[PDB]
Amino acid sequence: NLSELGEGFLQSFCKKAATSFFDKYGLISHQLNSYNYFIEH
Amino acid sequence: TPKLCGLRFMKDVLLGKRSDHTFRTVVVGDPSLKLNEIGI
Amino acid sequence: MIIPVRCFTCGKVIGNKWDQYLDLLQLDYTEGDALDALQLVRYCCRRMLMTHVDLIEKLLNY
Amino acid sequence: TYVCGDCGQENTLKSGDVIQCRECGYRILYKKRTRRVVQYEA
Amino acid sequence: LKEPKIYTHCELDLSFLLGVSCAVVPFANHDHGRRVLYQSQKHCQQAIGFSSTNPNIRCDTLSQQLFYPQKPLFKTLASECLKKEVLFNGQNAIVAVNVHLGYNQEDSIVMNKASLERGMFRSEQIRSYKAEVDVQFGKTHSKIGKVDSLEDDGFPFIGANMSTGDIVIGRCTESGADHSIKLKHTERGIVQKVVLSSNDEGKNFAAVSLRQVRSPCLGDKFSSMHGQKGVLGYLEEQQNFPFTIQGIVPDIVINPHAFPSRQTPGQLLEAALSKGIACPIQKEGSSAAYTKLTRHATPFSTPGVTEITEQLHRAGFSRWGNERVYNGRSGEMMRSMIFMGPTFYQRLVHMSEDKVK
Amino acid sequence: TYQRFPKIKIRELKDDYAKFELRETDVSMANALRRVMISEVPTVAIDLVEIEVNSSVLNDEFIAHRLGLIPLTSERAMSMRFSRDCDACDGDGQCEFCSVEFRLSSKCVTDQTLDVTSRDLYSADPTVTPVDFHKGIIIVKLRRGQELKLRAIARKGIGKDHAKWSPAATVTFMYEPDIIINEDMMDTLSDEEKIDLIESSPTKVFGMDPVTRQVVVVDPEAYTYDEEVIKKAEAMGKPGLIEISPKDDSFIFTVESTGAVKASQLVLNAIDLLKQKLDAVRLSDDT
Amino acid sequence: ERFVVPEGTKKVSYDRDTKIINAASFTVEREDHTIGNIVRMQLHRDENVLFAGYQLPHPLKYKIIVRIHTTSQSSPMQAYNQAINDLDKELDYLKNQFEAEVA
Amino acid sequence: QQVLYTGKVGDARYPHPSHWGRVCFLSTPDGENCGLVKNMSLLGLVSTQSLESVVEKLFACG
Amino acid sequence: TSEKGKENCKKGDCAFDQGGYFVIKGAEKVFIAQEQMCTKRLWISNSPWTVSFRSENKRNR
Amino acid sequence: IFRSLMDGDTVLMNRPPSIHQHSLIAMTVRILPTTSVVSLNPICCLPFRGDFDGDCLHGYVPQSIQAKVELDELVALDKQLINRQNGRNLLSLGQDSLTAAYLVNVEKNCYLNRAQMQQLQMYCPFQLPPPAIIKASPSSTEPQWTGMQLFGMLFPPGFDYTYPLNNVVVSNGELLSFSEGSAWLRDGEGNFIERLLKHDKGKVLDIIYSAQEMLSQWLLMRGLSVSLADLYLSSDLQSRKNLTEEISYGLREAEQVCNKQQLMVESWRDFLAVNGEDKEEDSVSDLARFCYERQKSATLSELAVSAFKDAYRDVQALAYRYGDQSNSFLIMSKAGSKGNIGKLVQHSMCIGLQNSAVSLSFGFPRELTCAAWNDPNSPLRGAKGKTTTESYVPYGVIENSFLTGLNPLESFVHSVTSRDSSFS
Amino acid sequence: MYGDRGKRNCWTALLETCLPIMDMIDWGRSHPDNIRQCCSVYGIDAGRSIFVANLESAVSDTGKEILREHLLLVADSLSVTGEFVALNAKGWSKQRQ
RNA sequence: UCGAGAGGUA
Ligand SMILES: [Mg+2]
Ligand SMILES: [Zn+2]
Ligand SMILES: [Zn+2]
Ligand SMILES: [Zn+2]
Repeated sequence: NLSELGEGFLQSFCKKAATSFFDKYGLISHQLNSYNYFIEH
Repeated sequence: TPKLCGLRFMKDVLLGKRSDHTFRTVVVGDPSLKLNEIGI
Repeated sequence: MIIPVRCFTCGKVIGNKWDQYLDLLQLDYTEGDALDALQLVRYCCRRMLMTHVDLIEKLLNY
Repeated sequence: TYVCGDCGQENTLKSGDVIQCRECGYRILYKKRTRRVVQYEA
Repeated sequence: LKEPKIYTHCELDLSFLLGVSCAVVPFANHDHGRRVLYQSQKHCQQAIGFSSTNPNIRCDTLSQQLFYPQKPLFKTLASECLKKEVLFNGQNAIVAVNVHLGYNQEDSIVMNKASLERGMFRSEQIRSYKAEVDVQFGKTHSKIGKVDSLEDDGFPFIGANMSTGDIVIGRCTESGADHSIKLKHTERGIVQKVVLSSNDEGKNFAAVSLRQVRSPCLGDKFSSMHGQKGVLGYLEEQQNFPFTIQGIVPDIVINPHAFPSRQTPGQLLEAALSKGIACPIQKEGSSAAYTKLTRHATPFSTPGVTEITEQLHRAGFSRWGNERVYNGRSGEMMRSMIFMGPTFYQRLVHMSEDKVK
Repeated sequence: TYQRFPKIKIRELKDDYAKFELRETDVSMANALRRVMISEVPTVAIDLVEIEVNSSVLNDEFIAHRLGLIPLTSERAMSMRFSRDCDACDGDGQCEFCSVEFRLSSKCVTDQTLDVTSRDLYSADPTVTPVDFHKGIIIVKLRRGQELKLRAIARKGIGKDHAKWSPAATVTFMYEPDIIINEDMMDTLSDEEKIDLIESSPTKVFGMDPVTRQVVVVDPEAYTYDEEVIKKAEAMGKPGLIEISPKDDSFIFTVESTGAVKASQLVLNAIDLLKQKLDAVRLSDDT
Repeated sequence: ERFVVPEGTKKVSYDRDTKIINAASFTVEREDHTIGNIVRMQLHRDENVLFAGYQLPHPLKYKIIVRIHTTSQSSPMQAYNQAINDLDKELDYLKNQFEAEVA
Repeated sequence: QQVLYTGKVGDARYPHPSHWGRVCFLSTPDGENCGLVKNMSLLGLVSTQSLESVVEKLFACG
Repeated sequence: TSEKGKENCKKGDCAFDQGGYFVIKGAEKVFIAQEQMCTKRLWISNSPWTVSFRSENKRNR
Repeated sequence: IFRSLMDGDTVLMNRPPSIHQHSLIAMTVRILPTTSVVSLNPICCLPFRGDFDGDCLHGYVPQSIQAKVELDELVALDKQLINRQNGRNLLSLGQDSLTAAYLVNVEKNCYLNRAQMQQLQMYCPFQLPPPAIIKASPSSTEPQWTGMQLFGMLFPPGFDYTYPLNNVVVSNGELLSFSEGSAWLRDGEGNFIERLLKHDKGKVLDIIYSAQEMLSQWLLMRGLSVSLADLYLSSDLQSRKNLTEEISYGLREAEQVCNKQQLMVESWRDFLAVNGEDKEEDSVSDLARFCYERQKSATLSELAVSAFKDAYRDVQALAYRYGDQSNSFLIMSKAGSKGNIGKLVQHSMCIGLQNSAVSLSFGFPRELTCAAWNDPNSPLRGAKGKTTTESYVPYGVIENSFLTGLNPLESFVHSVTSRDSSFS
Repeated sequence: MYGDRGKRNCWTALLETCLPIMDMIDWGRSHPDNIRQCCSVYGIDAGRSIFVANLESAVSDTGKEILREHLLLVADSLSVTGEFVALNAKGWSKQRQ
């Protein structure tokens, strides 16, 4: 249901998603992606 | 561009000068000292 | 940076309590209970034991 | 006595041109600390 | 959850809107915009904290590191997700908002002499000197002076106390000329390491690093996490501080007049939250109550003042963050309670001796 | 016009913890005793450190600073003379009166990390052995190799300078308040209001007696002088319900030592030093 | 450095007050609030003493100035010595009481 | 943000609603470049050119 | 530094910088993002009233 | 022929930039054990227009004897007692001194015993006045001294002062009466420091120094602090709720007053006349259109700002009703040492009006809420479509305060308003 | 008024327009708000007085208190030659000439 | 050392 997930579960999921985002891209990823794109193509 | 030319040349050669026997330091507060006394 | 000794604010010796604190944290003990087990009644010593970051491990590894 | 970089070897070279490590190839050397007594005020 | 089917999207966290240097500030929305800007722009950059875990590989000029870096008692969602302790650079000390014989006027700072001497806010400064040679490195000019520390290779031995007027890098020609580099008037320290390297072109490079431990002096400038900036007006002995009922003396004393002008609420909230976190929750209860303490200080998710007051009351202290203190000089009990709390402070790179001319 | 007659009652006494009550004295005497025992009692601590091998990652000055803070037994502190006062020697190595030599040598020849604690610190005089509590205070952690050899000298010093010769650890004293209850305005209060008044106290200073259905004073020494119950009573409409005032001639002292000297010995040394200070301050008559 | 009394300087100096009779100022060198506060509090117990107080005008200059005003019955120096003796006797009594309590 | 002159710039020094969530509006350098230099937000990503062509997929949608 | 393990990286970088700079002459150089007008949207200006079509690669404005 | 600097030498001290002639002050050298810093009396900060937060004062040592002689005869601090700009006194009490004087002259309910009074008399140059309080209770001995008599030891016996506005009367150097206001303490036309300077002009500096020391000692005995109770500005939770509701109603009334004031234009002369108009309901039904009209028009914006300030004075006046006497913020505001009433209102009750002088492309949608930020027709989303708009004069009201916290939209509005201060 | 062309003085043009209502306007106190042409219209003294009034108003707006003699000296110094010169170097050179 | 460009202090 809409409210079956619970309020605390959503907060925990937001924290976990933020952690996953910081683990995947990192603090600096725009410069790395721009430099990699320039070298490859 | 030497930056010392025209009006700036005048300011830095005749108007504004540097002198000897001068000291520059950070200042703090000391209520014990009198109003006309400076701590050195 | 190893655990600071002498508890800058208070003056109590806390140098030899870091290993015990880590051992207590290894078990099912919260930070407050672990600090209470070490007999730290003043919150300055608790802050010193809680706010320390173990940096010597990275110095030895790197 | 000078310590090399990634390789552990004492160059012990004092010549002006000798700047490259022997049998290593890298040209980075660290000065070694000898056994000297130094006093500090705690 | 209040009203569904009307919101297409949702935000993971409102604190992520701010920058990395701004989201870590506790109670950011409770402070004036100017002070938040100052803290997030200048004071964050000027803080002295973790330098590096591999200082040997770096010959960078003016490297500074704190002896005992400490993470703040409060937690931030951004800092928790980043899982890095390098965001906060400084140490948290007991700060009391009170007047001290007029020595903290004009947003000045009074610190405890005893606390600093135990190892608080003590940092080391490492400065590197570089010389390039394509004349060669060597010790020359026998019996000229200021060359006692120089060895046969032209570099001082590690562990020598270098003062002004002494040669740090010795370069001499085959004809006896000395193109050596000396130390200037304000240059001093103890040599840490000597690094010799050369490029593919064949030019030789020499680096000598001098280190010196810096202790907080009078003219040293310190800043807080909420834009409060000042210099160390006076150093007071521990016995003269207004000790509390349990003998906890404040490490830092600040003038109350700064708060109405600077308009920086939240620093008091930060102090109260940190005090509530640090104080032992005994309550004579067997149940584990330490797992129900408000610790996060996320800017847009800050806890209410009522929750902070309740948490502080459950710790056995006054709910308003102030405690009764006794004058250290006479022993009498002060009429008004003094607000005390373990706020997080930062030591800026600006020093008194660096400004002396 | 003449001297006072203080009375001392000891509640708890241990090697490092002492709690006693001081009565029939002014606040100035207690404050001076606290200041003397926290900043004037001398102890022995390392001040000069000489090292030869410093292959450890930690800097030499950091190691010296954390060595100087190690607590040492100071049973001979009163008898020992100051380094500046000691004229038999200029100060080098072991001295019979002022300087005590300490030797430390650590070499790691195993894969496991070696911890240089305070237990492996040897001195010529057994009486100046560092206080043992446990694993001891960790000085430096060493990887494979990385030898650390040093020579240290400990001298008598006052706790006023460098704050490392202070044996006391937050010595405190309170006024020992007395609690006064009207006992007539409490009857007008309802049962619900009594519970709220009890909950207003930050610490357990008042208790509710179920048999008599009235509040009682339990543990009056933990009031901490927080005007929470008085403010609550004023808010409820009872201004003079509870009157609490400090007692000027009664005090309760809490002395915690760092292990250098015993707490009772610390108090005795503080009293002796205050007496010596008074004798020095005493001025001879002039005609 | 600060602990050592300056060479050639006596710890206590006596200076009479010309404006006020039976008034004197005692300058105690290398002293702190510990001695000054207890001396001031002990002087108030004396009936002959009218004005008793101390000040530390300059924290850097480790000096204590004690001003004593007495009636036409005892000299300020006499009251000062009497207060010092009474404080010494009180310290002796406290030491004896603590020694008895420990045993 | 590059501007020909620093004293006279216009409304580029002030925060904009388009800055919401992209660049921090509370932290900007103080001085000549006030608002010209903007710090990126924590949840800030910069798009990159896509090798694939979406023209063919667009016709499939309708 | 990228690819493979980081055990050799421990005997090297301090693992505190993710790496976005350039080593030109021993000094770290970091690019600063430059904000430029979008060239794939019609731009309408005032005084005078005009609408301009930007050039993608060659000057075909 | 050169000797080192020592006590008694005069050095010309300056704080760059020199905005006025009083920045140059000749001060006698006083050697101190401290190093790498110079110590200055906090009272002397006003002539230098600087604070102890990293300011560097560079001095000039005169070598010629003639320059030294002319230095202490014209540029000395005692020579510059009278401000040459307005004719008033150059030196004031200072923050701590002013606050301590206000506290010691306002309370009148705290009495000092013989020991504390004699301890404080050491710094005061004049003799101790009679206790004037022999018995306060049937069983209370040890006659006490009132607080106002402590401040009376700062005036010469021949000095006479009268300040009708604050009901201050000083006869024979004794402060007879005082009611409130603290205007005589602060710098002004009839400040007591100016009268003292006009009286003797020889020992005014010593009087100020002794007053500062004595007030610092008295304040240390008392203790001044800022706690969460001061920011709460309420005795309990019920008082806080009442204050919040009162602030909300006051803000609503101020908004309605601004809407009424906006009608004072030539376009509504038919409606403002005393006649029969059926469009009365349409004037009050369009509540969101008034904000859009105000943001587009500059004259309407100025009128609305003036009306909002006039109506918000009453809202600011509620702090005295909901504020305790012991509140540190109220004490510092009344004494004039630091802050004012509006800063306290922003601290506790509400920030209030937030407007920017420069023209911008966006506008605040009158509510500063999450729902407002998502409205496509809000002024923040470019234009409201009521034909488009090109520039706006932002106008927003923040109901929340710093203590309660700010939602991101309110923080954005505050940052937009305050960004102009950081400009060069 | 409109400064479309400086061919004719604005004050003189206004005087010609107000001919039917000359009695209504109190011409004994009416004066141009500008300082530069007020000297040409009513004399140097009237312009100096208006300049002093404007300077006092500006000082009051600034919030500071300044003695009257300073403003009077400034006004008398900026109109020594009978014409209010500019603060630029051109005005100083013209005043010296 | 003589310059230029940056980054900061009040
Ligand atoms: Mg400043
Ligand atoms: Zn502690
Ligand atoms: Zn090699
Ligand atoms: Zn000896």
